Amino acid sequence: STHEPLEVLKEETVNRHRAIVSVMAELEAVDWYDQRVDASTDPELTAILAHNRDEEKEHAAMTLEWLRRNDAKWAEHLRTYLFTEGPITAA
Amino acid sequence: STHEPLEVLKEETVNRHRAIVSVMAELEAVDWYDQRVDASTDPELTAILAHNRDEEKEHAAMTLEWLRRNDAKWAEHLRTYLFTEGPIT
Amino acid sequence: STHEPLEVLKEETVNRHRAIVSVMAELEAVDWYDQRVDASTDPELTAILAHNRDEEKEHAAMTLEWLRRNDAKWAEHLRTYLFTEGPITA
Amino acid sequence: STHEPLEVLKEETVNRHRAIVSVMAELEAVDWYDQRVDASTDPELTAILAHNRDEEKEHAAMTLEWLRRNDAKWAEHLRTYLFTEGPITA
Amino acid sequence: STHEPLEVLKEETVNRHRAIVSVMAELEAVDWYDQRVDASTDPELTAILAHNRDEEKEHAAMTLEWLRRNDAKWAEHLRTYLFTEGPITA
Amino acid sequence: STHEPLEVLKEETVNRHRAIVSVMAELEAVDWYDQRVDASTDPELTAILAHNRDEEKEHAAMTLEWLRRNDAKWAEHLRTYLFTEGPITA
Amino acid sequence: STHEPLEVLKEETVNRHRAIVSVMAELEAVDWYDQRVDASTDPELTAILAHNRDEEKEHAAMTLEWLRRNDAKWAEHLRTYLFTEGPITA
Amino acid sequence: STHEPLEVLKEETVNRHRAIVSVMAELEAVDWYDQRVDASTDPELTAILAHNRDEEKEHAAMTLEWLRRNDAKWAEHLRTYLFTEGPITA
Amino acid sequence: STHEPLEVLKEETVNRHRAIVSVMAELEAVDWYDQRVDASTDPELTAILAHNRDEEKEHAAMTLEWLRRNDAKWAEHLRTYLFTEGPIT
Amino acid sequence: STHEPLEVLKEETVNRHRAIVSVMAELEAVDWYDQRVDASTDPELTAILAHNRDEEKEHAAMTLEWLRRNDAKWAEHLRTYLFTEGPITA
Ligand SMILES: [Ca+2]
Ligand SMILES: [Ca+2]
Ligand SMILES: [Ca+2]
Ligand SMILES: [Ca+2]
Ligand SMILES: [Ca+2]
Ligand SMILES: [Ca+2]
Ligand SMILES: [Ca+2]
Ligand SMILES: [Ca+2]
Ligand SMILES: [Ca+2]
Ligand SMILES: [Ca+2]
Ligand SMILES: [Ca+2]
Ligand SMILES: [Ca+2]
Ligand SMILES: [Ca+2]
Ligand SMILES: [Ca+2]
Ligand SMILES: [Ca+2]
Ligand SMILES: [Ca+2]
Ligand SMILES: [Fe+3]
Ligand SMILES: [Fe+3]
Ligand SMILES: [Fe+3]
Ligand SMILES: [Fe+3]
Ligand SMILES: [Fe+3]
Ligand SMILES: [Fe+3]
Ligand SMILES: [Fe+3]
Ligand SMILES: [Fe+3]
Ligand SMILES: [Fe+3]
Ligand SMILES: [Fe+3]
Repeated sequence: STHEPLEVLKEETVNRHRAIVSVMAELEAVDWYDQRVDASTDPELTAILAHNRDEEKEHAAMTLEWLRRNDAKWAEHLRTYLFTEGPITAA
Repeated sequence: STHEPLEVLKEETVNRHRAIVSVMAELEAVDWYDQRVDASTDPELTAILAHNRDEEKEHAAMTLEWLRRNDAKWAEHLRTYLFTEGPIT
Repeated sequence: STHEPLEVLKEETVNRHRAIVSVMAELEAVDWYDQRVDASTDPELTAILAHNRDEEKEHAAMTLEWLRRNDAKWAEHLRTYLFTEGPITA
Repeated sequence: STHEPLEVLKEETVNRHRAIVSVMAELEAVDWYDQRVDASTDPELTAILAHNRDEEKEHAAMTLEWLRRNDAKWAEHLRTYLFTEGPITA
Repeated sequence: STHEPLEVLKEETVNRHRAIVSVMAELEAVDWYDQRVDASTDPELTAILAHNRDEEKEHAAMTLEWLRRNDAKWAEHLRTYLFTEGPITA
Repeated sequence: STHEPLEVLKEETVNRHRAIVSVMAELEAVDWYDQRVDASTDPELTAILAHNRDEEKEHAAMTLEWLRRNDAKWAEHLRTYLFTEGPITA
Repeated sequence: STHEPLEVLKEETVNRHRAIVSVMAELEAVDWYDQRVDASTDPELTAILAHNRDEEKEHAAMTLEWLRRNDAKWAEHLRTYLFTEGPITA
Repeated sequence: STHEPLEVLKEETVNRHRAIVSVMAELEAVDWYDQRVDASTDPELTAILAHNRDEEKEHAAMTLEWLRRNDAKWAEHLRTYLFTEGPITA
Repeated sequence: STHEPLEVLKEETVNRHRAIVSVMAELEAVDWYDQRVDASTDPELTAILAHNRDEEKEHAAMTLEWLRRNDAKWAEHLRTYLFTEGPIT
Repeated sequence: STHEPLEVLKEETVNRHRAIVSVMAELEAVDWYDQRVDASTDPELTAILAHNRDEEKEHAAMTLEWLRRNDAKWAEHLRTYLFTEGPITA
């Protein structure tokens, strides 16, 4: 899964790698589920797809908080922009 | 890009799609840069890789805040866990 | 998403496609998380990886139940083997 | 194959990996076959595609039962939702 | 699924396409199942993988027979080499 | 080219793997060439694509016969269905 | 299979595309077969893999000649370097 | 991530590899963002995408300058063509 | 080849897309050839790979100059860092 | 990069592999560039893509000449069809 040899990577880099690729997978699942919710023609399936989708967001949030706690610049940048008002590009 | 045909997708769903794949690319870039920072044996290159890495986190944070503002459940779950103390689970 | 053009596909076929690819993604997520649980050396991350893992199984079970209800042979074959005692190849 | 090196993976995790990726391929085969059944314009081929399709479901059911027997939460979540009536999300 | 636009492809070509990619998926399934049979450390799983493996070969054989019946050169070349003795490259 | 480590695979399993992926590549070439034969608007190129196409079938037939000679169930299933009449699903 | 829409591509460009992707597939087949010839531990299979490999080169040579005849710069550059004496980089 | 085994690659080659794939990822991000800027129908999102897009260009420029300083032919060819006027092919 | 439908993209954006993926392909070729130059055990082939490698850089520079002339921020950021002395950061 | 372990491949085989995948990359660049030449609406860019394209053909011809000199069947088959007048399939 790593693009550099594991011998040269420090473990904390590998642990953040494990968390990052997890967040990526969760984000992808949210998008895919959301698209299928719009396109589904069976309401019973749409309810399940929507249920799972929203839990993928929870999975991502938990993993992102870990990243914030284990990376100073994740914490800096997330504090600047998350839960803000006014233009995001100027915060 | 989209799995489903866009004719059946709502405009907001496609905009959230554009934001989600953006955050995914940022996360992927952060990971790659951090790995190359560890393996690079040229400090001047490492300085550039590290600089870019930390700005991808800014790009991800900006886009993620937009998702929070345009999706109620992103807002719900991010509020539960972000900037918290104690066991994440 | 689909291999054949949507013009020739039954809607029910496309809905089962949506359910199947979901189960595929859920199973893949279970596998990935479980491997990272074994390899992770940060206990707080392992707890998150393990927690998500087991909820992916819940997502798979729910989506799979829908397939069972909307495809007769999924229902027949799942009933033959699920929650059984003897050897499975029997 | 695996996303983590096999030295750090537990014996059981790799066996469940082999079972999981098998079910994924079976599910993928069901979907592909079913789409080609809708689009095929040769009835004898359609019969073959449909015949194989339904046996892929049997292959998946067999492997999934093994997962249930070798993973506690697969057993819990599958028992909760499989062979039920009423709203699945409930 | 196809790759030239279907408007210029003949219906028979697309049906053979549906048959060919099916045989490809069966062959791929045979190979992987066989490898997991060798590597599996759980006897109950090994039986399931091997059972499915040999049925994938059956699925492939059926589709190949269809190809033989619907393509003159498949019929010619398969008759030359299948069920023979002596060096195959002869 | 294998999920599983080569140390745990039997020699015949790895050799059959080499044959199987070859047949897959040959089958893929047949389908693509045939599609390009239908779509090509240059007859001399079409002649080349068709010539190559039909030789890929020979390559596939030769390799498949080897699988028949080195795998009992490939041999069992192929005689059941190859060079038959009536419904293929029987 | 083309990266730009077929409406804006000239007929000659799509035919050269069909030839080029064919030569690529043939080249890939030559490389894979040659590697399996080195690794194969079954001489009868090795004979087949070697036979097919060398005919892929013929398929490639035929398709390249067509490219040379239908592209001025393929003809110019191939004439410069093919069947020459001395350092190729000159 | 490298195509050749790392033991035979020079340290400088691997460092240039790290810089090159980074520039590739930056360029890819610029292209993706620019397309989403045109298609986005949400002004607040478009502002973020465009902001990030233009900073990806800065990341590429810095890494590209490093390549120029650590590769003689990058320096030569970048010297000839960047910040010029008139036909680039001259 | 594009992610968004071409109907909604500005053609100038599509032309820049054509330029970007070309440079990406050129960069990928430079890296691969350079790795094969280090690993090749045939000197005459190594000469060809090395020759091709250095011309891929020429191809990249030409296409990169076109991007600079047709994108304001390419021109701005390339003016800042190209042909400079001192720490790139 | 290789399909088989480097431990089992002959040095001559691996070098031919390096040339083959190089020719493949050049051909792919020719095809993509030629398509972008047809679709481009900016003449200054069209000039660059066309220029690069034609040099990729040169890069490919040079590498193919190396293959001709270091592989007997490439030389045999290329001599048969290259620089010929008359039906290629004859
Ligand atoms: Ca939960
Ligand atoms: Ca990417
Ligand atoms: Ca280090
Ligand atoms: Ca995936
Ligand atoms: Ca739940
Ligand atoms: Ca697959
Ligand atoms: Ca059966
Ligand atoms: Ca049967
Ligand atoms: Ca022959
Ligand atoms: Ca050889
Ligand atoms: Ca021949
Ligand atoms: Ca002509
Ligand atoms: Ca900055
Ligand atoms: Ca030259
Ligand atoms: Ca030149
Ligand atoms: Ca002559
Ligand atoms: Fe999840
Ligand atoms: Fe970024
Ligand atoms: Fe999930
Ligand atoms: Fe199966
Ligand atoms: Fe099957
Ligand atoms: Fe072949
Ligand atoms: Fe061929
Ligand atoms: Fe960046
Ligand atoms: Fe080039
Ligand atoms: Fe080139």
